[PDB]
Amino acid sequence: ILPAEILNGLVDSNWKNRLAAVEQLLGEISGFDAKQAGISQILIRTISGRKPGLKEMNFQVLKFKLDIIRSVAENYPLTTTTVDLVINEIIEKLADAKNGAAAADVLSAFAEATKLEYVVGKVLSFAFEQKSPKVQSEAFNWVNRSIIEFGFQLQPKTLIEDVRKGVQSTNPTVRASAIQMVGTMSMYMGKALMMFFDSEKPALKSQIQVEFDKNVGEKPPKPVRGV
Repeated sequence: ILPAEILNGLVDSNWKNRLAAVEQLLGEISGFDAKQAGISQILIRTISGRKPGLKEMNFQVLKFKLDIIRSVAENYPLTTTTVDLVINEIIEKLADAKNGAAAADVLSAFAEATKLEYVVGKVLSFAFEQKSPKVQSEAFNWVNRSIIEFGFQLQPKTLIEDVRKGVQSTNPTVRASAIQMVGTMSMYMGKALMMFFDSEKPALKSQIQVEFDKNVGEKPPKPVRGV
């Protein structure tokens, strides 16, 4: 369904043709057959399944590759299977200075095209298996914002268990991002949420309580996504 002239451009040694081929693909990503079976998978496979795929060396080609994956999610029926295939690489890019925001918008499109629950689970699960603190905190930052955007469409029990791990990080940036997420959760879950943290070390508990105080009386924004 792609002509070899785009397919070839995509694997060109010259990043300038890859840029063209990618952007080319991106410009027309709009109007493939939304009823073709597995069209979403075919299109996302074309960017991820080749080489170097999402191991792009050129930051700008990568940027537009992320943009393709996002657009496919927005425009076509997406399976959790297609998400599984690429999401871990996307999550890793959360810590990329230049491409982090574009990786996050892929995650958001994945969540809207499937379910927030499914993607948050995959995101936090991988963030913890993985071992860079920046990916961890950036993952909490994304889940935080997604709760604001989608509403609390999550299971509180496991979510509290996840943010508990982050709140007990030796890394202060991860801690702060997890604690901030507690703040956001309190807008949906109420004062009772604080009881799940009532037995943390004084220092930590004090920090959580501060953020909890700033948020628990606040009325949450109407969801802007997933509606």
